[PDB]
Amino acid sequence: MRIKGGKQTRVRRKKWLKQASGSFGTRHASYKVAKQTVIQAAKYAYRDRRNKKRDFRSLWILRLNAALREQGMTYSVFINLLKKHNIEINRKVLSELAIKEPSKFNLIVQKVKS
Amino acid sequence: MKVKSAAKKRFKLTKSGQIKRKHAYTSHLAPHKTTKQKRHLRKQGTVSASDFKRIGNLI
Amino acid sequence: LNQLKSVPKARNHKTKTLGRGHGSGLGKTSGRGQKGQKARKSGLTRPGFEGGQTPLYRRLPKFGNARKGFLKQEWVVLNLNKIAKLKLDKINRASLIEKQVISAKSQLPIKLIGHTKLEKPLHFEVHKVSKQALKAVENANGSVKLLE
Amino acid sequence: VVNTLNTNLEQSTSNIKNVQVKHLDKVSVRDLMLANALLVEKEVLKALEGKF
RNA sequence: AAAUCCAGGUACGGGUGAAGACACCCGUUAGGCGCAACGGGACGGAAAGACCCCGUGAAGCUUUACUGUAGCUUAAUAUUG
RNA sequence: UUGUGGUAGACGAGCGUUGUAUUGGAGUUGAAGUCAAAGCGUGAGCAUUGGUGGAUCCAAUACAAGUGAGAAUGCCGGCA
RNA sequence: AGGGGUGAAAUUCCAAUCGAAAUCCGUGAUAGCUGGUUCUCGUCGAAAUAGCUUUAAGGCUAGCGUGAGAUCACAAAUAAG
RNA sequence: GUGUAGUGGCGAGCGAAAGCGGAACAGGCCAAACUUAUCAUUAGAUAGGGGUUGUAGGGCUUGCAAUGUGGACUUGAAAACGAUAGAAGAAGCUGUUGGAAAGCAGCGCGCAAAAGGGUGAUAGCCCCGUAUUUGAAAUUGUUUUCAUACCUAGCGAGAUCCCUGAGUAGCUCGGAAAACGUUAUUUUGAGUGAAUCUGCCCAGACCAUUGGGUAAGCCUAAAUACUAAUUAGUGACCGAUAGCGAAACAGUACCGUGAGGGAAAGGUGAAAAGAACCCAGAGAUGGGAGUGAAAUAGAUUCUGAAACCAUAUGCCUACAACGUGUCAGAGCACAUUAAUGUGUGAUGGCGUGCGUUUUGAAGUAUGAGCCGGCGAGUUAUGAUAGCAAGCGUUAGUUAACCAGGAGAUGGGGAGCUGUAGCGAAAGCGAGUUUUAAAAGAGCGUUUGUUUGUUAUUAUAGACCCGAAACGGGUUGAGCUAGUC
RNA sequence: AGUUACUAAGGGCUUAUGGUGGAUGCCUUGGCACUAAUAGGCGAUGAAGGACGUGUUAACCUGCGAUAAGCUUC
Repeated sequence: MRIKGGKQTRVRRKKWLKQASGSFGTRHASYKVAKQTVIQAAKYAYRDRRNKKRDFRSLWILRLNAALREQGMTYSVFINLLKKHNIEINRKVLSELAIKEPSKFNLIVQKVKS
Repeated sequence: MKVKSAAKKRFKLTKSGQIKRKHAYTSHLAPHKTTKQKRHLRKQGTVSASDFKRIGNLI
Repeated sequence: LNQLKSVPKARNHKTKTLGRGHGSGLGKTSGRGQKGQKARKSGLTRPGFEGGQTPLYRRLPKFGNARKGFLKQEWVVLNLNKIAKLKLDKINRASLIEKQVISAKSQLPIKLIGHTKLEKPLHFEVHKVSKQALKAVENANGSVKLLE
Repeated sequence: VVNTLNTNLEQSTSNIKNVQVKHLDKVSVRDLMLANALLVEKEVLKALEGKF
C-alpha cells in the first residue's frame, strides 16, 4: 500500500515555524530559513545562559566598587576585610541592594572598620 | 551460495570446525632446499584463525 | 487469551533501517563509511577476492581422489553404545525398521561397531564386525552370524 | 460443533454473521478463541480424547 | 522579456585568518530613498574545462604488437577415364 | 560509587503514518481537514477551544509495509 | 545507406549535430570515480599504522572500536626497590 | 538426490545421470520371405492377403480351441448435465432533532435472502436485488446407453529351407547436443564402407567373459506453459503528480520529412429550481431581488493550506557600520490554550550561515529562488551467528502432491541434519594416519533438531541518480555533395 | 547645548481580511493482479484494420452500411 506523509510533515513544519517569531525579511516564512534561525538563536541563547550571569557578576562588582570608591576604600581591601576576619557570608549581589536602602551598607562599612 | 569447486578441492572439513591442507613448495621444483625443509613440509597443516573465518563463510 | 492482548514473552527485536536519520538513530549510510567501494552500489567484493594478492585457495596444492567417480560403497554402521540404551533384541533389518533407525524402502549393508559390555543377552546379524566388538559381545555371551 | 452436519444447522444459521456452524476437522485456534462462547456435541468428546 | 539567485538592512584602512574579507579584531567615516551615466569588486553571469593527471575508461588510426579472418596462392582428395 | 564532550560506527530504548483482525466509543446536538490561540510533553508527538466543512473517524493490543524529506548543477504545478 | 554512400580529398557532408547519422532493442548496459540517502531520545567510542597487490582515490589480514561470553590473582595496569 | 560425480587459463563460473516419492498412464502401424490378379507377368510396376518382432519372431505344411475383447474408431437415436434472454421470490409504524430521517429513542416482524447497490443524513422490513424453487423456439458443448460401423484375437507339431529396415554403421579428417570446454553416446561436411540375427552393439578407451535389449521406417491423447477474449467473483492492491501512457472524445494535440517520441487536464447542488425582474455601464459584469437548509453552493462551479500581492489595529525607524538574532532592558497598547501575560524593542552585553567533501570551511569550494507534492536499503532462494519456542535421550523433521473458504490442518518419511571417526583411498575402528616401531606427533575420547525474528552475506539490475560507447533490426538523397 | 508637540516619503514586527495559486482530505464512470470455468483464432461467400457515407437531432462520439443510429424470422 502506497503511504503518504500528509499530516505529519505539515504539523512538524508548522510547529517549527511557530517556534520562531519576530524575524526580519523572509526569515519567518520558509521552513528551511526558520529552522536555520531557530538553530542560531538556540545556540546564542545557550551561550547567553552563562554570559549573562558573567556580565551581571561583573556589573555587581562595578556598582559595589563605585560606592566603595565614594566612601574612600578600595574593593580589594573591602573583600579582604570580609574574608581575613569578621567572617561574613554575603553575596556580592546582595550588597548592591543594600546600597539602594541607605544606612544599611553604611552600617556594614562602619562595622568592618573594627 | 554456490561453494566454489576450487575451494572444495583443496579444503576438507574436520570435526568441531577446522580444515586440513598440504603445505606449499612440497611437490614441486625444490632441489635447492635442505632435507629438514623437505621432511617438515611433508606433514599436513592448518590455517590461522583469521583465514579460518575467511574460509568458513565461503564453505 | 483473546485477540486483544496476545503478546509473547518479550520476543520482538529491532531492525536496521538505513534510510532515515541524519544524526539520530543509526548512521546516514551505516556499515558503508564514506569514499569507498563498499559504500558504492554493486559493491560487496567476492568473499575469496582479496584484491591484490594471490587467493589463498590458489596458493596451496590439491588433494586428489583415488576413486574417480566414487565416494564409497556406503554401508550403515551400528554402534554398540546407543543400541544398548534402546530396548531391542534379536537385531535384523526388520528390527531396525521399527524405531525409525534404518530405511524402510531401501537396503544397505550393516556393520556392527563399538566396544561396550552388554548386560542383556542379544544376538546380531551383520556383514562386518570388529575384534573389540567381538570380545564385547562374547563377554555377554552374545552371538553374531557372518551374513553375506 | 457438530459431527454429522445435519441439514437443520446447514440450512439455517447461514444468515446471522455473529454465529455460525463448523465441523470438527475444519475449526482453527483463531476461530476457536474468536467465539467467546461455544457449544460442543458430546459425540466427538471421545475422539478428541484419543488424538490429544 | 533573461541568465543567476543560502537567506541579507550590503563603506573604508591596517592586521587577521583555507594564505587577497561588505560582516573577523582594532580605528576611521557615513541623513533615508531615487535619477543618469561609468565598470572596481562582489575571484560577477555564460559551460561538472578541450596548456593535465589518475580511470588496470571509450573512440579513431598505424606498423616487424598478439590472435585471427576476408581475399590471394600451393598441395592431397571427390566429381574424374 | 562511577558517572552522563563527540563524527563515522556498535548496541539498547521509543514515537509517528496507512490498512488489516477482535475490542469498545464518538458522529448532523456537526468527524476528517484547515487557520488562529498567551497549553501538555525527557522526543519524535499529544492535546482543549473558536471561525470555515457537511461525512466518517478515535481509543487499548498485535500484524504488514510504495511506511517519516534540506540539499540530489534534481521532477511537476504555481508565484517573487 | 552507415565495420556504408559521395567526395577537384579540408576528416567535407549524408534532414541545423558526422573520426562514422538518427531511431528502436539487448539496455534498470558497466561505472575502484560525482552528488544525494529524510523519525527521536539513551551507553561506549577509534584511525590516517605494517605487510601484500599491473597497487598509489582502491581491496584484504593484523594493530586500533563496539556488543555477548569466559579468565579470580597465577592475568593485565598504577608505584617503589 | 544436491549444490553431488565431475567439468574448466583445474580461474571465473558451469553443472547432471542413477534410485526414490509423486501428477497422469494405451500402444499400435507399413516395408522385409511367401502368396493372388493384371502389366508382351523376361516387369523391376500397380494393386490383394499375411506378417509387425528378441521371455527371438515371422514365413512353409498339417491340428484344434473361439467369434473372445479393445479401442485412439465411422454414423443414427435416447438419457442427463448444462450454456446463450429469465420468472417467482418475507418482513414497520410512532415521536425528537433536523431543509430533508433512512439516524436517534418506544413498541414491533421476517429471515435458506441482516451478499451488495441506490433512494433529501449512518436503512435486515423504501426500492432493485440478494437465498431458494424453477423456466428454452433455435444454436450448441459434455458424459453415459443402444445399434450402425472400421479394424482387432489363443495354443500346437515338423525343421538351422527362407526372411527381420543400405551409401546403412563404424573407420579417418574436421563440426555440434550431451553437466564435459567434443570421450565413450547421438548427429554430419568430405572419403571409406559389412553381417543375415546363429550374428550386431551396449555396460565413459580396449579386448575376453557375464548379462541386456535388436539399431539404420511411421503415428500416438494423459500430467504440462500461456490469456488477447467471454462470464462471475475476489483482493489486509491505486484513489486522479499514483495506478495502464490514456478514470475523459488518447495513442488525440504536438514535436520531427520519416521510423519514433509524446503530455496535461473528475467533482455546483437533495432536484437546476442555472438567477424572472430592478439598478449602474453601448457589453461582458456586479450589486439587490428570487429558488434553495446554505450563494464560501453561481457554471473561473467540494474543501483552498504555503510561497505570493495589497489592506487595516498597535508599536518602532530618517548621526545609521548590521549572518539581523540572543539576554537584560524604557515607554506605549492592551488583557490571557489563568500566566511570576502578550505585542511592539529607542539602548546596552555578545557575535561569523545549512548539508558536502575535506588535515583544516563564515570563504575568494561547491548545491540549493522560495513554497507544495513525489522522490532511494526490499523480495525470492541458500548460508552463518544472536535472541525465544515446540520436541525429544535412538532425534528432530517434512518437499511436492491429495483431501478444503484461490484456510491453517490432516494424510504425505520420500530425503536432510546430528547419532564415530581416521585416512587420498583400499581399509580399519574408540581408535585411525605417518610409521621398521601399538614410539612420538596430528585428528577422534558420542552430546541435539525444526522453527519465528534480528545482523551480515551468495545469485538475481540488488542503496539511489548519472556516461562517452558496443552489437542487432529499421528509416532517411526533398538540405548538401556525386551520378543520370 | 537638551529634554522634546508634530513627524513616515517608505519600511519592519504581531494580528485580521481579500485575491492569486489547487497541497491536503472525501468519494469515484475507471485501472492492476489473480481465482473459478468457458474459450482459445479469423480468412477468397473478401478478414482485421481503415477511407467514405447514412439524421427532423447541426458538430462531435457511437452504431450502421446505396435496405445506411439498420431489415426479416423464431
